[PDB]
Amino acid sequence: EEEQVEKARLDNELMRWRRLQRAQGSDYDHWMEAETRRIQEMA
Amino acid sequence: QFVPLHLAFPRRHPNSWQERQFHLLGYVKWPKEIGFYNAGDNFELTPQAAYRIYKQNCDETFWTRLHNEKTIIHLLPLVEQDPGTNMVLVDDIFRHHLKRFGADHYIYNAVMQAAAFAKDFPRCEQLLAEMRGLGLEPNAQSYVNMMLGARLTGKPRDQAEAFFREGIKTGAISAVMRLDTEFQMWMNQLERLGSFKAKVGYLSVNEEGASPMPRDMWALWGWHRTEAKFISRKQMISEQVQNRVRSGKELVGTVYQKARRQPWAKYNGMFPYDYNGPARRPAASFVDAPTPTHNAEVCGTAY
Amino acid sequence: VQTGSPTHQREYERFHHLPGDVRTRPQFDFTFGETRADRVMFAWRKRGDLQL
Amino acid sequence: CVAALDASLQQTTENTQEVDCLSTWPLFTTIQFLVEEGGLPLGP
Amino acid sequence: DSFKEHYHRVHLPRRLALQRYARQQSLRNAAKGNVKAEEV
Amino acid sequence: EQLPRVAAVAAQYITGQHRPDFTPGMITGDHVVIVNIKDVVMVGDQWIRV
Amino acid sequence: LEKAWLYEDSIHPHADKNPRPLCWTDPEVKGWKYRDPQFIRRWKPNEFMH
Amino acid sequence: IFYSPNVVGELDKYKGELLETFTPGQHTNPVYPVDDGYDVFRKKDKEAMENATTFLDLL
Amino acid sequence: SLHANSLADDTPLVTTTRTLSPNFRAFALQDGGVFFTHPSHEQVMRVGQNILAEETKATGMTS
Amino acid sequence: YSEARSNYDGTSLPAWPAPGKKPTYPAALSELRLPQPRMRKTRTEWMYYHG
Amino acid sequence: QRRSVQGTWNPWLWNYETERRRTEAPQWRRKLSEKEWDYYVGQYSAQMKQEE
Amino acid sequence: DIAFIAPVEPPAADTPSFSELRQRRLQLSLEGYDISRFFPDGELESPTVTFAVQSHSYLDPFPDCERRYTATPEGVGRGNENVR
Amino acid sequence: QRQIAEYTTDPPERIMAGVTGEKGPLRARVSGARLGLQRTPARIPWTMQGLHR
Amino acid sequence: AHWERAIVRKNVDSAAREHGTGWQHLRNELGRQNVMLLPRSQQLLAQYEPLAF
Repeated sequence: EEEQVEKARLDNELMRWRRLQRAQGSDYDHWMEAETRRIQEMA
Repeated sequence: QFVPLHLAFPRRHPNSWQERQFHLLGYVKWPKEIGFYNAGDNFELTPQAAYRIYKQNCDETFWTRLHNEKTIIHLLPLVEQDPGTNMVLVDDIFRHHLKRFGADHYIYNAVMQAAAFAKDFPRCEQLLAEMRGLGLEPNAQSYVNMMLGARLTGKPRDQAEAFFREGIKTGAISAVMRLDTEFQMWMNQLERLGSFKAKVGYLSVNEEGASPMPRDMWALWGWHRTEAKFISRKQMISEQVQNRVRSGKELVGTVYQKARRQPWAKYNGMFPYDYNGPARRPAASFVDAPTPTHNAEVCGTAY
Repeated sequence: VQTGSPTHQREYERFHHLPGDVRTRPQFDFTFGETRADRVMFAWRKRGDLQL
Repeated sequence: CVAALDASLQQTTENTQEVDCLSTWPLFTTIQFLVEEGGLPLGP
Repeated sequence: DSFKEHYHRVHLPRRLALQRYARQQSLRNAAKGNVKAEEV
Repeated sequence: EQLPRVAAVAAQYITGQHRPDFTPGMITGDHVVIVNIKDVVMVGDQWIRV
Repeated sequence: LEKAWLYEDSIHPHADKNPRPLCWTDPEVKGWKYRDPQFIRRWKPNEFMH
Repeated sequence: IFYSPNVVGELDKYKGELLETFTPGQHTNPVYPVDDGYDVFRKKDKEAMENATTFLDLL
Repeated sequence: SLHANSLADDTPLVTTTRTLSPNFRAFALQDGGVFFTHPSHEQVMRVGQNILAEETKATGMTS
Repeated sequence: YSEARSNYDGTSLPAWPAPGKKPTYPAALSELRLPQPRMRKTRTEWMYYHG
Repeated sequence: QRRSVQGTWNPWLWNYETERRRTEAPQWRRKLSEKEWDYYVGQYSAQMKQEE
Repeated sequence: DIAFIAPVEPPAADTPSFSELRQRRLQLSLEGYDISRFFPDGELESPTVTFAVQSHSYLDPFPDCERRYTATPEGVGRGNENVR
Repeated sequence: QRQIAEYTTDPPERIMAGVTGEKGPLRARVSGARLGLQRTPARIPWTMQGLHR
Repeated sequence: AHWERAIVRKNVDSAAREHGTGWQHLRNELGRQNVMLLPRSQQLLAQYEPLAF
């Protein structure tokens, strides 16, 4: 039970970490970088 | 720490946003004769409207045994109030069920409960015998219908104990305590339930919300704000398709999923609609509706 | 310009007549809690190598 | 057809006489063959 | 007269009146001939 | 009802502006009793940012 | 300002003055243009004749 | 001050049509209360204020 | 207001309908004016008093 | 007494239609050669229209 | 000198006069006729058929 | 005799929610016929849709090959996108 | 009667007829009938809102 | 003149709001119907001839 609770807590931490990195990497330079990379991928 | 991330109180939505979101989700304000939102803000369909939609959609390809069961369920209180005329409607439903789907535990248990409310214990016995003859073994629902009919008609404690012991022997009802305590528990449950006329049971409470639109559209049923009691029709259809595609994961509740469900790490940020109000969408107009001929008359209660 | 109290007119709305980034909501709000040493109340998004 | 027969039986029972009426015996024989040899549930 | 000072100066008699109205409900019981203290 | 809207609606009846014989000198008005102020609602993020 | 009677909860001692439930409409209510709903047209015998 | 008008006839308010007859008893335009029930947040006034018919002045 | 009703030339902008609106009768004049017939001040005040009494007869007349 | 005068000769169009017939109404939208935007006549335009 | 022939405005003149509607609106608590029953049940069944 | 018919839906189905439903189902549809040109509302698969007439006219043959020779929808359904 | 039951009943329904979950009956059995989607409680948690390919 | 006309306009607007309309619609419809009543006369009627207003 403790291992399951700890694993769920780690998964929630990973979720919130991805959410916070979506804003950390949102610095206009890296954001434009990812945007033009996605544009070249779809094109 | 003292600065709150989320806030449940005070509220974050005025009165106009209630109507805006109600019209945005895709719901329609039906008249009271069709249905309304009860005290628990749950949508409730009038038995008359249930029988009407039954008569109109009994021939379509999407009708189902479960739909007939729900129609009998909606008719149950009217059957309890007037067992003379509403039993005719129940019998018509059973006739159509035999025409389309045939013998089924669902329809048989539904008509057994209908007879139990209508105070027809000979009819309940006949239905049980018909199930046994057709080969549909009596289920736990059938034995509980037996017990309810016994308690309602006035059959004695030993008469109900006979059916409970028969259910135990058959195995449809699983008991984890002594038989006496199990029967006591079932009888206390049925006594707290009561009937639509016995002034003690829950069914005696006829108070209703009587509101065409729920009071709080952002009411939560679970834990987080994303588990809203009222959602859009696209998301509702998503839930409906998930209930059938992933019916296996519903069987087990594991502590992993339990601790994952905690929304302490879920994002709670103000979307643009949290500032601009719910997006304005047109409501379903009813210009094609005929003029109300009895607009001056007052509509009565459901049951 | 100042045409109201901070309850209604924010401090970053004084330069609302000037064109550019001031016509948007600032990201950082240092006006609450402890006051800064240099008395900075708002800071906009870091555009490239410049920040307001 | 059996629903029509049930409606007719209800009509003829809603009115000694109900036993000696000549109409009750053909319907009786029909439903007797239906439930004895046929196996109608008779529930509805 | 500051904002808070004026607010309290105009609201304190109203607060006392509200407390009096609250105790009027308690006095309702002793008025009917059944003096009963408040239960918590 | 939102705080600024309810405040404006209350003040329009407090100051007596809704009366056709309203005179700036004569301060006459109506007594407005505001109820359920604890359940007043402002749109999101305002309770924290204002 | 002294003519406003604020009350946190719903209870209030001003029951003798009999306050009328003031009704007010906010200036926000506005119906944005929506798509004209399509419905069947009801004809006429004289129209079909001529 | 004296006034002596030349009336043409009874005129309808809610409809621009000029009535050809005049009846001093019947209301030229019946007016009904506003209470639908569809609106849950409709600010309810007092019952007698919402439901209060009027007299007939011409009679 | 509403744009579809505002653009209409037959529907004026002001839309007020009250209890005494049917009592207010309209007639046409030859010069183009409108002659209105309304209840008197005593009659309007009497109607108001009757409404007040009909409202207060249930809960008793307070101070 | 009084003078009801709109033009030089005191004549005007029939202001009241026939009993039962539909009345005529002026133009509410401003005299604009473009259909958009639809704008209600202001009071000064109403004065200019009435003369 | 000021004077009124019809009467001086007083706060209790148009106080009890409330708003109304042009014509009769369909109530929510009303006895539905057979035609209305058929119409509304048909609309409900149609939207349910599309959802299904 | 020419009749301009068009697909119509009940008002309970003409809500924008079902409109978005149909648009999504058509953009996800795998059928060959072009959705943008053929049946952009889905009047062949929807059960509640009914083909109703909106305008009525007649065409008379010319005296050379065998009194109006041109037909155009009028009144209800004039210049609409669904009258197809 | 038996032949009509076997001819109308499908493998999924005849499999899920006798199944019961931990919260009660199966959600599929409970929501198999929907007299308008406004009557559906929508009892799916936020961890199960997602749907795989 | 600005303050005086603002006062008279506010009084007329309050008198119209007590009936159910506003200064905007009242003024526009007066201009339309070609009544030609100055705000001073509108205020005088609102204060001393409520039936006429």
